[PDB]
Amino acid sequence: AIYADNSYSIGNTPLVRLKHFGHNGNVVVKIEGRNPSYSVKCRIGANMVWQAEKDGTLTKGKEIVDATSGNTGIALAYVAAARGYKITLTMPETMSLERKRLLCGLGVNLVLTEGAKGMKGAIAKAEEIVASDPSRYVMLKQFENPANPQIHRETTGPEIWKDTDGKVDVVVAGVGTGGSITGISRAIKLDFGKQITSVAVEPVESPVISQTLAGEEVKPGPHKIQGIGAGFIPKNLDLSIIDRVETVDSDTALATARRLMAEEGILAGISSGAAVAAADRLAKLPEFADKLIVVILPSASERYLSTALF
Amino acid sequence: AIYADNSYSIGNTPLVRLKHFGHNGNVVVKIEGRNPSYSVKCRIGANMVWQAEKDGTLTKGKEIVDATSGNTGIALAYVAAARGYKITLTMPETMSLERKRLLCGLGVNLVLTEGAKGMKGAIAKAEEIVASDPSRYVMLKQFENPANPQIHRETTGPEIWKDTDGKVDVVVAGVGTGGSITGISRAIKLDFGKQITSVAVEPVESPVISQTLAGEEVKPGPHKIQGIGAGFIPKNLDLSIIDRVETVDSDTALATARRLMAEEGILAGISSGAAVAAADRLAKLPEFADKLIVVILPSASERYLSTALF
Amino acid sequence: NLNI
Amino acid sequence: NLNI
Repeated sequence: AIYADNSYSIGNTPLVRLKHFGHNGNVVVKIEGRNPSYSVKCRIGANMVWQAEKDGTLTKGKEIVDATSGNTGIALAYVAAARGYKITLTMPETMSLERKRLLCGLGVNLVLTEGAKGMKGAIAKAEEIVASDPSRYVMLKQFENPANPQIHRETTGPEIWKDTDGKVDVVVAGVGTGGSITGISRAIKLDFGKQITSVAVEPVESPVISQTLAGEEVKPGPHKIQGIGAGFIPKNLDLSIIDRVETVDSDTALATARRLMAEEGILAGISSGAAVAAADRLAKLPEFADKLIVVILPSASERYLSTALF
Repeated sequence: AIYADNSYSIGNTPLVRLKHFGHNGNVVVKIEGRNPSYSVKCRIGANMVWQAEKDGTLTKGKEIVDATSGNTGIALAYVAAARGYKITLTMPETMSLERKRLLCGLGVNLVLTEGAKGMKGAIAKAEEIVASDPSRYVMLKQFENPANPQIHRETTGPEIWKDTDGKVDVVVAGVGTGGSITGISRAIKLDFGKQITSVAVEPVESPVISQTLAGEEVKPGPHKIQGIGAGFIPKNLDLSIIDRVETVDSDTALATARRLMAEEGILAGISSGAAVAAADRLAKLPEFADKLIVVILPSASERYLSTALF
Repeated sequence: NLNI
Repeated sequence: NLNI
C-alpha cells in the first residue's frame, strides 16, 4: 500500500457519528477534509487529470489552465505537482496573499487579473490563454467534466456503502459543481440498488435549484457559504437523482461549523456547517428517526471561522 | 466503520513514494498531516486521554490542563471537545492571534501568561493551576507519559509494517517527545522482529542527542524546526532503540519542505522537511541503495512556508 | 461564487 | 522549543 504519487492517496475518508446533532445518533458525517489539499476536490482534481491522460487530451508537455483558485484550483495544483504537469491558474488580483503564496508554493504559474473584473475577468483570461495555443493548453472544466461525478461514483459512494454496511438511508450534500451528490447517488441507487433519499443543500440566499424545481423565477444572489451556491444549475448536477432540496442561510451554516469544532472536535468549513444544518433539520423530523443520514463535510478548516473569514 | 467520536478516527495515514528524492524510489513518506488536527499528535492526544480514562486518573468532571499550544495542545483540544472534557491551556500572551482563535474555537479555556516569561511562564502557570486543586485537574505530560510511545507501538508502527508488507528497512523520524521513533521502533523490532535501522533526526542547532551519545558537552540552542529539538533528552525517547542520529539545519529543512510541496505535491511542515532531508542523505549512500526507507512527516501545512512563517 |  |  505505497502510493506512486500523492494523487493516488485520495479518499477513504472517515465516517464519524455526531453526538450533539441528530436524534439518537442518526447523523454521521464523512470528513472530506481528511484528504490531500484538505478537501473533497482532491478526488476530482485527481480523476480529471487521470481521465485526460487516459483519453489522450493531456500528454507529457501539454499544460493545464484554469480560472479557479478555490479548492479545485488547489487540488489541480497538487495533482499537477505530483504528476509533473505545468499549470497556470488565473485569478483576480484581489485574492488573498495567503492563497497566492499557497498556489505559488505548489508550483503554479499564477496569472493575476484585474480586481474590478472579478471572476468574470479571470475566466475570460483563462479562455484567452487556451485559445492562444489550443494544442498546448487543457482546461478541465469542473462544472461539466464527467470525470467529476465519475470519481464520486467509483470512490466516495462505495466508501459510504462499505462503511455503513449498506445501511445508509439518506445522503446530504451541498451542491457546488454537483459532482458529489450526483456520483454518490448514482453509486448507491444504481450500482448498489438502495432507494435512499438524496438531499441537495444550497444557500437560501441563492436557492436556484429550489427555484428551478418549483418553476419559479431563478434569482441567484450573494452568500458566504463558500464552495456551494454557484448561482446556476451545473451540468454535473443530475437533478433526476435529487429527491429533496434543503436551503440553509449563511449565518446558520457558520454557527453550525463553529459548533462542530467546539462540541464535536471536528474542524470543518462553512459549507460543512451548511450540510450538517440541513441534515440536522431532517434528522429531527419523526419520519427520519430510524434512518441513517450520511452528511458530506466537503473541506476542513485549519482556523476558527472568524467573522473576518465568513 | 463509523467512529463513535473524532478521537477514534486517528491514523491509518498513507505511504507515498517520493519521485524527486532518494535513489530509485527508496524513500517513502508517511503523511501524518492526514489526521484530525492535522498532525501526528492526534494519536497521542487520543491515547493519553483514553489511557487516563482506563486507569481512572481522568473521570467525568475532572478537567485537563496543559501548557502546550503547539500540535499537542491542538490535539488535546480536539479530543477534549470530542469526548466532553473541559480543558485549560496556558500559553504566552505573545502567541499568534490565529493560534488563540483556533484553541478558543475548539472550546479551550485559554490562560495567557506574561510574554516576557515565555514557555517557562506558561509551564509554571499550568503547574500552579493543577496544584490549586490536584483532584480536579489532570496534566497528561507528553514528554514522559508512556501512553505517547504506546499508541505509536500499537498503530503507527503496525501501519508501516502492514503497508510495506514487512519490507521496511529504515525508519527516519524527527524527535520532539521521542514517542514516534520509540513506539514505531519497538513495534517493528520487538513485535514484528525485523532488525531495521532506526534514525532519529534533530536540528544541527540543538544536537543534544548527538552530543549526549558522543559524550560531549550538551549545548542546546535556538532553531526554527518547530516540533523537534526540545533541547533535552525526553523520557519518551528510548535511546536504546536508536541506531543512528542525523542532524539537519533549519534552512535546509525549510527548503526541503518547500520542495515537497512544489515537486511532489505534498503539503508538509518544516519538521517534515527536516526528516526527508535526513532520509534523502541516507538514501543516496550506496549502503542504503537496496533498502526501503520510511520517513515520518509529522504535520501538514495549509500554507506555503514563507520566511515570516519559519 | 464560481471560484469553487 | 517545549511548545510541542
